Amino acid sequence: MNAPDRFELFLLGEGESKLKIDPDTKAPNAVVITFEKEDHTLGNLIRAELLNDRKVLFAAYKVEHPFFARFKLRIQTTEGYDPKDALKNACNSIINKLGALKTNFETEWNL
Amino acid sequence: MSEEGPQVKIREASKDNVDFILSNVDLAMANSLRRVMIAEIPTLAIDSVEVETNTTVLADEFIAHRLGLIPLQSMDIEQLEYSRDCFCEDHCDKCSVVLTLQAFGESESTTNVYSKDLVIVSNLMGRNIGHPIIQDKEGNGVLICKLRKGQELKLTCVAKKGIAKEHAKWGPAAAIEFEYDPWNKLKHTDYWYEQDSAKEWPQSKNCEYEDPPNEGDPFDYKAQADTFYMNVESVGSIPVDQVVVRGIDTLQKKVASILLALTQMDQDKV
Amino acid sequence: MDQEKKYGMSITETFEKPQRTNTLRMKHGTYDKLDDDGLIAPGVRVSGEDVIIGKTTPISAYHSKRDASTPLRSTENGIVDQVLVTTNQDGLKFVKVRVRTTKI
Amino acid sequence: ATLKYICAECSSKLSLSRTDAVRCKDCGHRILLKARTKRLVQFEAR
Amino acid sequence: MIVPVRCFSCGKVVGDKWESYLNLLQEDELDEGTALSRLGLKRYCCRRMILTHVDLIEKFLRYNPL
Amino acid sequence: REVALGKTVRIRSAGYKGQLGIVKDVNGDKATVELHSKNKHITIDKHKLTYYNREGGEGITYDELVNRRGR
Ligand SMILES: [Zn+2]
Ligand SMILES: [Zn+2]
Ligand SMILES: [Zn+2]
Repeated sequence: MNAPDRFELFLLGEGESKLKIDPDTKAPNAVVITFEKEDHTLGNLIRAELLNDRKVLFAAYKVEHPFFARFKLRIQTTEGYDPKDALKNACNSIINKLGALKTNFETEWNL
Repeated sequence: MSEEGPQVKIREASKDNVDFILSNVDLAMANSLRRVMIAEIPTLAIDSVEVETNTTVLADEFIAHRLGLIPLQSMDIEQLEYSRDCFCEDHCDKCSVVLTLQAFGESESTTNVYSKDLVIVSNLMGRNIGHPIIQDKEGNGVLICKLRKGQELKLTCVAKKGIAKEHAKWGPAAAIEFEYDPWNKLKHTDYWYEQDSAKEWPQSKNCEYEDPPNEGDPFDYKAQADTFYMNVESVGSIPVDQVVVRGIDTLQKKVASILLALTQMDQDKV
Repeated sequence: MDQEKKYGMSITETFEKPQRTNTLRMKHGTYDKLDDDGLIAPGVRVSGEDVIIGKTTPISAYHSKRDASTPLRSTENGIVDQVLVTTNQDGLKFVKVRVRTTKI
Repeated sequence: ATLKYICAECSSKLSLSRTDAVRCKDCGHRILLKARTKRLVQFEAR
Repeated sequence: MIVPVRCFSCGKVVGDKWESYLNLLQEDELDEGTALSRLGLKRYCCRRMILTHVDLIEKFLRYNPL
Repeated sequence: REVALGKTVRIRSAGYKGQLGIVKDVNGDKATVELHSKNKHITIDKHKLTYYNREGGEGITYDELVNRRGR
């Protein structure tokens, strides 16, 4: 029997980390970030928010195989702008938008 | 009116369904919210079943699966710890809920076994969890098994927290309707037709909330998807408004966890 | 399905739990799941080549009997649900065991 | 000696010895079913 | 054998509507479609759960138990 | 010699907490314990898993070595 366990797609094991950034030598100021145990849920949001930025020249993500719950995100930013700063800004904007949406939904449901 | 970002407009409210319109939001956020509400909300459900006596005509695995598919109340699921994160040996009152079901056949006619026959034996400590969800008018619940005279069914279950990703039995939402752009103004799809497109394709019920397209007008290439109509139906374990709130909270928690991991690794590497 | 064969007159196989000392040429599978009568009670999970029916037959010092048990199939596993014991036409022992498994 | 058997016709609980050929007592049926085990049986609903 | 607890496609709980469906079909005297609509099933995924379900449990219960 | 042989055990912690199985083969520190509901074999440390009675009763840790018995 070769059925993978159902908790391996959302639980971090041993020896691996949630994030892993490796520099990209193909283009300047480009990095590749690997996410473990998530796929197709926050990657699209991160890519969209990075594309919304004006100092990001490239933002894409892909899933190598549906068997493994992981995806790689590649960000290329303009000179002088660290890609990690762009990722942090996108995450903060997503957090603010989600909080505003939750507050608005609660206010609407209250009446 | 809290912040200039996403906006909501509830069209209908009910204990089982909610209809609302999302505005000033992008497609990615709406899709992520839908996916999270589908398979990210924690819920309480029966995980392990111990069968003491089974004289019925149903296999033990059959009854175990049927019991695992029975919805359970998960209003206070945030006060229950995960089984893997608990320091106990197998289970305890702070991480699991124990339910016992006993049934016997005395009457000559068939004796049905319902979800209302489940009895909670563990201490809930005031938490509003573990009660089977009953929505039938007769107040019977989900039919588990049918017994005749001389047959007995005695068994014990334990309920554990989980998410729909691990197993479909933990899903709190039944079906979520997602639709945007009732008219083909964005040209996001090509309509298959034989002689006519408008005549052959029925109009959606959301076409009345948007202005009809004007004939002889240039295609608006600067327009994007910003208005979404969503309908959420709940199984019964969690109310629809709480389902949406928990979905938003889970998405926020995932983003915050990503940010925390990034900050921690930046500190460690520097 | 398992049966007892009457070789000659007194050389008849018996259904019992074998031991590593008295019996000879035992199978590699485990024998703890067996009972005194040599048949496993229903409701016990089995897997691999575990022995479900325990039968021994005399050869003709010590070691007057050898193992003749029938192990479970190596590639199959499940839970025994019903065990049937009866007598055949001549009057010896007749044992049938059923294993139930679910295939998702 | 302590093994429990159930008749396949009248469902009568009975116990038999090794020298006692298998058969029921409340009726003439010669087919018996082994009783369910008393061990721990646990199933996962997942 | 017995009615499923939840709909296979979406996940709506349809295991508590078998008795109501039978009662509506046997004395309320209306066709299957209107009874299904009255029960609360609007999508054909849920309708097929009890519209094409065979209750073989009675046949098994017909045999004398232990 | 080894106490953990043919005795029903319950898996503690990890992703199989609360599962019931019987240990079949034990070698070194890792112990191969089968699963009842699942048709698979998982190898875990003998100390981590608790020990139960075959018929049924209270569960104990790996202190069976001191007791040199079951239950
Ligand atoms: Zn606990
Ligand atoms: Zn009888
Ligand atoms: Zn459905």
